[PDB]
Order: sequence, then structure tokens, then C-alpha cells
Amino acid sequence: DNFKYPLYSMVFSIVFMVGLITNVAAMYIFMCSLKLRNETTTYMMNLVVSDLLFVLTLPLRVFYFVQQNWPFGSLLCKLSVSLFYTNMYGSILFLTCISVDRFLAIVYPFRSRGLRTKRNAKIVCAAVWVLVLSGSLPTGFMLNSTNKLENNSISCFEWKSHLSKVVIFIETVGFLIPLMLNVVCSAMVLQTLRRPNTVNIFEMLRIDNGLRLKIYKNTEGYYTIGIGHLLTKSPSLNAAKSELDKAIGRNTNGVITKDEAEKLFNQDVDAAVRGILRNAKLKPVYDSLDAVRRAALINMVFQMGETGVAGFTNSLRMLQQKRWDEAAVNLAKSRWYNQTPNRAKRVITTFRTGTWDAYLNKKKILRMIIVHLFIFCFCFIPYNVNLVFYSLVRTNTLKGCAAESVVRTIYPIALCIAVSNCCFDPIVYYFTSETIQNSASSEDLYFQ
Repeated sequence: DNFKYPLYSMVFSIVFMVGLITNVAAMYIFMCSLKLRNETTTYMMNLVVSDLLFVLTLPLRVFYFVQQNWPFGSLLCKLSVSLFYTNMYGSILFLTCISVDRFLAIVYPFRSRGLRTKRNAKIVCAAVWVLVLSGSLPTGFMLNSTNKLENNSISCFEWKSHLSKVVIFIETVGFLIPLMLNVVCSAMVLQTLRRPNTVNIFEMLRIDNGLRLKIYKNTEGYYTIGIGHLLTKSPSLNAAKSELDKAIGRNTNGVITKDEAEKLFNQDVDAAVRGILRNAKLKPVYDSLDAVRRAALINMVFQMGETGVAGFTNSLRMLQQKRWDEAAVNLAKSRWYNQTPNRAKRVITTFRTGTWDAYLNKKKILRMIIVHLFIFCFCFIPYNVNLVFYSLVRTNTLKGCAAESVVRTIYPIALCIAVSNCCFDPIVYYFTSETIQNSASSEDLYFQ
């Protein structure tokens, strides 16, 4: 079994160097940049920790193979086996949670707003840590110990019929349920990319401004509902409630569906478009722009009003002249841009590109799903199918040399592949971060 013992020493040494540097660099990047960026970032940071702890155990394993001796304590022994199963199963769940979080953010951005938050992500992370550590530390602690010889040779190392039954369970739900969950989420995310007109001016305004289905107080102190639709200027909320019933008609008692908010938004948009056409400065620009760039134009108007948008005389003239890049540069330096830089950057980019990529880049989502699926499948499918057959071959398959020897031959290969997760995890973080939405809906000072 020469494939088994020295190959570990090679892979682990390489993996340790690759894994340590990339994961330390990834961890450092996570802390400082963007200030606790997202809920998705919380899942990624827990993944780095599990990989780091397992990476730190790699040199001791290596040493144990090159020197055929374990000069370390009995505690370090079970840690090496425990942290391997810890890191693997924690990695599966964390990657699945990442895939579930992105599936929610893309397919249900409106409905899953309350599900995904930094508070709830941490609880899930604690739940993954609880299961994984409670499963891995006990088994590792009592099944592997130093005193296999400890007489000028220390080892740090049937029940298989009894113990393969529990292996099948944890491998069945701990691995197959996440794998199938990742396929489904990834599959449904791709189905929505096929759907036409995925993003429109209403969805664009929801991203930039926010959608509130209960009566709320404006930045100017006025009473509004939906996306920037104000009911009354009077400081009496009892009067404001009655005004909403006139428009909705159904004795709302202060709350409305998103469809009602869509309906009011369309009324707002039509009046805003009329307001653009009546104003003499905007009408030439508006008639020159296509439907995408007209939506960005109305976006600006929603934030500042037509009179405020008219102030960008320099930039509008260049938008009218089809000088997109130039116009994007002038818009990039303004008082508007400083207060709301994410909203402005996304509006500016649509002006510059004429596409909704800034609000929803389908090419970025496609890369994430592909990378996430193949890394997850390739890293973990080989190890876990071989472990199921290992348990089956130990008892049920019984097909002989070809059964027992083939499965045993593949086991070190699939393990080394599975140990390569810490090297491939950074790549997942990068492409998943490219899909993260910079701006959001609540806690923002300035919303209309």
C-alpha cells in the first residue's frame, strides 16, 4: 500500500503551505475590508477557521510519516483525527449554507429579506459548529490514542460491523442531503437567470431605495409607503392612514402587498416621467436615452427631484451626446455621489453601460454556481462514495479482491482530493463575493 503512506506526506506538505497562506490571507481580507460586509461573509469566515485548525494539524501528520514516530501528546493524537472529520463535514455544511444564502438572495430577494441577516447566520454557524464538534470530538477522542505501542515506537492510532452502520447514517444525511440541496438551489438560481425581464425599474428602485410595505417616516419627515410614495405632508399619522385607503381602497390598516406597492410605484413613475417631460432641461436628454438609461434617469429624479437633476447641466449634455464614459466620470464627482455611493455607482454604471449588470450580473452568478458546484462535488463526492462502499465492502458487497482492493486503492486518492478543500475554498469566496449586493434596504440614513 505504498500509494497510501508517502503520498499523504507529499500532499499534506504542499496543502499545508498552500492552505495556510491562502486562508490566512483570506481571513485578514475578511476582517478589514467593507466592515463586516454581509451575512454571506459570516459563513465564509467560519469556513476559514475550520480549515486553518486542520491545516495546523497537517505538519504533525507529515512528521509522523517521515519519522514513523509521534513524539506529541495524547491530546494532539485524537485532535488530528477529530479535526480532519471536523473540517470536512463543517466544510460541507458551510458551503451548503453559502449556496442556500445565495439561492435566497437571488430567487427570493423580497421574501427572504427577514430570513438572511447577520444575527441568523451566526446562529446557523453555531449550529454547524455544535453538530460537527459534538460528532467529531467524542469519536476522535475515544477511538484514537497514543498507547498503541509507546515502547520505543509511538503510534497515535471487529467493531467495523457495528461502526459502519453509524458511518452510513452520518455519510447519508451529513453529505447526500447537502449535495442534493446544493444541486437544487444552484439549479433554481439558473432557472431564474433564464427567465426574461428579470430586472426592471421597479426592482432597480427596490435595490437602491428599499421597499417598505408598512407606513413609514421619510427622510424629510413626511409619511410615505412603498417605494418613495408619500401619503400626506401633515404630521398626523391618523390622517395619513386615511389617505392611503383612498388610493388602495381596501381599509388597509397601514399594510399593503408588494403588488399594491408596485401599482403605486407605477403611478409615481408615470407622474415622474410627465414631470421630466414638462421640465425643459430634461426632456431633450430623456428623449435621447434608451429605456434602460431612462430608468437610471428616473432613478436620479426619484432621489432629488427633476429640479435637482437639472443641476447636472454638464453631465446631461454629455449623456445627450452619447459620451457615456465621459458622463459617468462627471457624475462620479458630486454631492449626490458622496451620500449614496453604492446607489450612485450602480445608477452611473447603467448610464455608462446601458445594461442591468450593475443590479444583476448574470455572468457573475453563472461563474459562482459553476465554480461552487464543481469544487463541492469534485472535492467531496469521491471521498464519501468510497467511504460508503468501504462500509458496504466490509460487510455486504463481498465481491472479493476487485471489491475490497479497488475500494481500498481509491480511499487515499479520494481523501487527498478531499483534503484539498482548504486550497480550493478561497476561490469559492472570490466568485461568491462577486455576486454580493453592495447596497441594501434598511438602516440607511437617506431613503426617499
